[PDB]
Amino acid sequence: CLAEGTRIFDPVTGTTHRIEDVVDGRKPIHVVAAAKDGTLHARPVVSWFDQGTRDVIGLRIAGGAIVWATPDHKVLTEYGWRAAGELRKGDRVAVRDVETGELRYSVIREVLPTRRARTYDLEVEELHTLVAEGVVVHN
Ligand SMILES: [Zn+2]
Repeated sequence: CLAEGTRIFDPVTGTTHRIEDVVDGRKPIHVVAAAKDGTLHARPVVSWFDQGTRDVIGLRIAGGAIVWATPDHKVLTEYGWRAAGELRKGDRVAVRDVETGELRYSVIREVLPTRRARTYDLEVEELHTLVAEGVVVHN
């Protein structure tokens, strides 16, 4: 699950949303989703989940973005899917280049300590993946 404050970019409108607002309003936005071959596509959100308060850890990515997610949340890495809690400084996660919109890899600059936080989940049509804080994560 992703924490309150997580930014979700809609590739159709160009608007960046905070996940808690997408869930609370059940907003029918589109997000960027990664397909099997690693290409990125625009897909609509089809389910919204308010997962309550849970433990979340943080991953600071090259570029400044910090994604907070439960340690079990799966992240797409150079080595495939891996739980966020297993990642360490130096590991590379798949990301969406903000300028080109293409898939690339970014180094995790830092792992932040666990804390309690409101968490959410979004279901993305067909691809079951989504870009959050620029990082390709599991949906
Ligand atoms: Zn799914």
